[PDB]
Amino acid sequence: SNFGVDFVIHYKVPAAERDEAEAGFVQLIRALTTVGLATEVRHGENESLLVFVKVASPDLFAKQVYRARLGDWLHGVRVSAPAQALQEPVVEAERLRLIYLMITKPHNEGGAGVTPTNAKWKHVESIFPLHSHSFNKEWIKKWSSKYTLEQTDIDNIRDKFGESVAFYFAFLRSYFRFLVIPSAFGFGAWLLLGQFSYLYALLCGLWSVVFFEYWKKQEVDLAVQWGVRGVSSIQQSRPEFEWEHEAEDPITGEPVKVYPPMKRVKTQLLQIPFALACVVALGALIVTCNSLEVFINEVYGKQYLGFLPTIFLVIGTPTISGVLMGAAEKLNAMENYATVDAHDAALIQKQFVLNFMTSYMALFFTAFVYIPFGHILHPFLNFWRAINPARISNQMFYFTVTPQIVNFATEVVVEEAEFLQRVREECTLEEYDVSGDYREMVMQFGYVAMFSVAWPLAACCFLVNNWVELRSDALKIAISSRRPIPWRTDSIGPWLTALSFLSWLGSITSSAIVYLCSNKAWGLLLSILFAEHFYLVVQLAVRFVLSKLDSPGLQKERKERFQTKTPEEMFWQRQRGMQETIEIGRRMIEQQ
Amino acid sequence: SNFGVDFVIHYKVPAAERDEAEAGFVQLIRALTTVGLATEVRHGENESLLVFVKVASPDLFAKQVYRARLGDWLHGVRVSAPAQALQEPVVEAERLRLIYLMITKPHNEGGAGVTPTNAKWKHVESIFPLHSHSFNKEWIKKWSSKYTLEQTDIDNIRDKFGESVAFYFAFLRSYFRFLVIPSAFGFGAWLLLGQFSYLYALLCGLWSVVFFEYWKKQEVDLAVQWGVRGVSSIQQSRPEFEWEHEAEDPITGEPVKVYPPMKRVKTQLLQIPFALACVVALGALIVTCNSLEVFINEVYGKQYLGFLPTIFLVIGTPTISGVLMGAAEKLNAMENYATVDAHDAALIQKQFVLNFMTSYMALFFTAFVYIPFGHILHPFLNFWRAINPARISNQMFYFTVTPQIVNFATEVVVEEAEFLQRVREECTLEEYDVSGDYREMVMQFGYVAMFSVAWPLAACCFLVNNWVELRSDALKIAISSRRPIPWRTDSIGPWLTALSFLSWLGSITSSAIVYLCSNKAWGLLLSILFAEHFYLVVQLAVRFVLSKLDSPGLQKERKERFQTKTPEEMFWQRQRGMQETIEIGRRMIEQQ
Ligand SMILES: [Ca+2]
Ligand SMILES: [Ca+2]
Ligand SMILES: [Ca+2]
Ligand SMILES: [Ca+2]
Repeated sequence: SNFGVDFVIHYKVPAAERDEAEAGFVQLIRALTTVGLATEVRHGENESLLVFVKVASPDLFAKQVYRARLGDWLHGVRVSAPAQALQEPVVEAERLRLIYLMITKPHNEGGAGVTPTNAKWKHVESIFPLHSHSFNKEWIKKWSSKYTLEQTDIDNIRDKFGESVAFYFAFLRSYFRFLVIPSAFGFGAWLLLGQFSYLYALLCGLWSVVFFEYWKKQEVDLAVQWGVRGVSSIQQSRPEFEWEHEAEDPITGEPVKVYPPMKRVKTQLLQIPFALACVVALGALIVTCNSLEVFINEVYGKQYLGFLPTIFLVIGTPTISGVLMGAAEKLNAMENYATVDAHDAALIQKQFVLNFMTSYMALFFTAFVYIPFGHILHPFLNFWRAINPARISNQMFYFTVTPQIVNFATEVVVEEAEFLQRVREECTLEEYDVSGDYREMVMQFGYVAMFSVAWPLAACCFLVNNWVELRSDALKIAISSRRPIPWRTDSIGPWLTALSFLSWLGSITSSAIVYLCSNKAWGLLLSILFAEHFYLVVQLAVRFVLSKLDSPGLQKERKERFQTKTPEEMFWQRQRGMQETIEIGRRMIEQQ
Repeated sequence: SNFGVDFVIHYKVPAAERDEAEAGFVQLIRALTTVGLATEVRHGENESLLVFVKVASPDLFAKQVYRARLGDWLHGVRVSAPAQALQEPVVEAERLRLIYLMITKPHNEGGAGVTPTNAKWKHVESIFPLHSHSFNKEWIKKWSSKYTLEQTDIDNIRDKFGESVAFYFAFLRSYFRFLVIPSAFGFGAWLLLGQFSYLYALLCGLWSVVFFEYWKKQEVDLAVQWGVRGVSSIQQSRPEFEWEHEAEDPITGEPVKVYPPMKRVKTQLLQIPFALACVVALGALIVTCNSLEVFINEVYGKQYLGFLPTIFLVIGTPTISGVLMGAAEKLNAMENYATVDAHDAALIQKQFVLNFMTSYMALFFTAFVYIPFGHILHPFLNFWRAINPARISNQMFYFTVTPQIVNFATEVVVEEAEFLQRVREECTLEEYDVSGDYREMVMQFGYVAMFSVAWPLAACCFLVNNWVELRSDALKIAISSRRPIPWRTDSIGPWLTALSFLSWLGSITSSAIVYLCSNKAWGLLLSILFAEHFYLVVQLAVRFVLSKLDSPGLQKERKERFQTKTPEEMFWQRQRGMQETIEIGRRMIEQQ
């Protein structure tokens, strides 16, 4: 039970530079009082001083809310611009978002910049909302005692934690529900269809298309249901953006904050050497592991040891990749991005490329380098001094079951005093990052899309993992993280593109595997061509079918629209009246 | 010099059924007088009676215009809803469009239904606007004395003949200008690069992508420049639509006009037997022609006779296809379409399929059936009783130069008395159909995209033909057709899709030809794969590049937007003021 505290600011103050901090402390408090926020300073753990921030008067917040609504209508995410009409009430998500905007936005936008990165607030560590322990307990208990989740649970998640967390949980729920179809015909193929079935690959591609398009429709439906349809158009300035000078684009009077694009491109070009070095190092590691496993297969008991290195490889996956992820972040911090959307998209692209490598390159080597060309691992036995087509199937099994275990291990198993202690322990937790969960789900989807044909049972394992994850991530948000700042998005974002890629490549990969493990380059090229064009045709057909489904968003929009809803002139003086024209026409008929 | 006549209605009246017509004649005149239109009945040629219609009072037309503007703003094609602000004036195109709406729209929409097809007006033949002979003379003289046309000419065409004709002429101008690049490197390949150059095919695919994407951007720019951005969303009811009953969709109170979709699908399924019969008959005709030409090559003088049948084939193209076109129209009249957009799209799709067959199947047979499999025309010499890889090149030459000649032959070389005579001769002319010109240009673009690699000089011939056509179609509209009703479109329509198809297929066709005429299925499949994926990658790259060009529409839109622009409460009673919080914070700093 919180004490009405809306936000908490850390404001670490070390004794080495206390003086510069001390005056800065007052520079904080006044900077809040001018915005109409009541402040509450209290003791902090490890030479810190947490300050609690709440709304001073409800009238100021109502007006702020009204102002926000007006802007949202201006940018087009609202239907009609509405101050005593609150009886659309203010949910906790949007109230917290507006409080964060008041605390964060500069004086130009009616706020007061307390950004903990760019400005003089170098002693402010984190500004975070507090957790509702009763709500978290009820949420966990309700989700852990139900086999399925209706839209009511996702709506509650939206109301409490914002639209980003709600969109992630909706995507996870839809993906888990759609994983039932694939799981069914994967078990069917495993039971009856022998090994490396081509029709299973076709069904997997069809399911990938169907799920991707249906989710693209469902996210639009959800965005319309909430009030966040079109937020992607609203560009948000990044506080960390460093400028060179301020210009004035001759379209508006706004003094834009310019940065030479060529300077940014000169840094973005540093991604190519980084990606090449990462791919070379990981390729060397995977080649070494494959050579060692081939040597341990050739030279002798059980068959579990044959892929023992591969297991270890994935055990090293969350470390190695993690390190790489950090580098990616630094790279994304080196190229300046003036928009939150652009920065997020670039970071997501870099992380997706790195995780794609670290998660799929071993399978790619096993399927398209070792099996077709089984004469390059000669050097393999030569160095280790002291062709099985089921290799890809066993590698897929070990890349399905064991990474699930390692991710579960990483994520799950690893009169005022009580409230103050709770806040103090909350500040040490890490801020929730939904991009990591999105990346994990996208990686699993890619596994299903382009490698489940080797082991069709992978879909069932991923379905069980997704059911467990729908509650594991809820528990992680509830007790293992600070409450995320409630943001607003109309979609899962650039991850959508990733999904499409992982679908398309799947159509080329799966069928190729089917040709390369069931037994001439002509046949392989023909199979790849047929699979890719079948994928494209199915994509067109599914898009056409879903374009004629009459989604609630469209009828809601058209309902709103409906509710809103001399000789040159003597030519006409000859017969000016009414009856004379008819009479003359009748005479003209009689004559001819 | 017209006499201020806005529209002319034919109203044919035969002596066999004059009585039923005679009363119906009055049923016309009153039906116009209620809308506020001055009428003028005069003699007609061949037992007809033309009636001229003009605006009765300028106030009624101004109000009608105002009403139209309000609707356009409601559907979202206008920036802001504006009656004395006419000083955006009324151009001739929109004035004529509103007069046609008054004459055509039923009483529900403020008009009076004088549709010459569905209602009792079975004697009304055509309602057409009159031609401005002075404007036509000036237009032809200006266009025939200039090497290039600026946007001023296209704007004048928009102002006079509406947005459909203007969009066609803009597309033709852009296509002719973009045909310069291809023409240049086609002459380069023809001069130096031997025969069947692969890099020429890659350049042709790149140009197809570039032109298609740049035109997709340019049409959006033109739609924003005019007031027709988003008209595609405005669905227009088709007067010819036959109903079964009227329902009420539970989203609006409008009594929708229902028609069972399954009944329409049962008729749309008749397209498959029709298409199969057409393709079989045309395939038999082309196989017979190819066999006869092969026999006349084998048995003996000149080399012009070898492709003499092929020439004749294209001479039979505008007849045979024409007949098929008529059937297509009847088919499109058999499946009921409740929207003008849907009816137009279906008719365009049927016509495109038929013309695709009749224009490309001979080349497809010569390139992918005769050359690869040169042992199926055995029966060829056997029946005619009484492998050259340059066959495709010569066939492409004869399908370039000669169809241009046949289309030119088909299109070009084949105090009140004077005004009345001019109108009488105008009623006998055929209404201008821009879909035919769009189809011809799309067919030529397909020729360039997927068959110009056989004869690279085809681009220069098509460029000369396009320059001549920019004036030939203008002359056809000026003197060989009635003035089209000024419609409103935001794009060239479904033809866009056709272009994309004719681009994609080109990437598969061109390169295939390069492999099949320069010399193993593996090589052919590899070349097709590389060409198609190069096309897709180039498409993505060009889309990304053009998404960051800052088109005038976007800045105009964002400029318009900018211009529009107890213990639970004692926690805060401990330090309520301003100075006390700072003092206590300083003390807390001093203590720790
Ligand atoms: Ca997990
Ligand atoms: Ca997770
Ligand atoms: Ca012509
Ligand atoms: Ca023409």
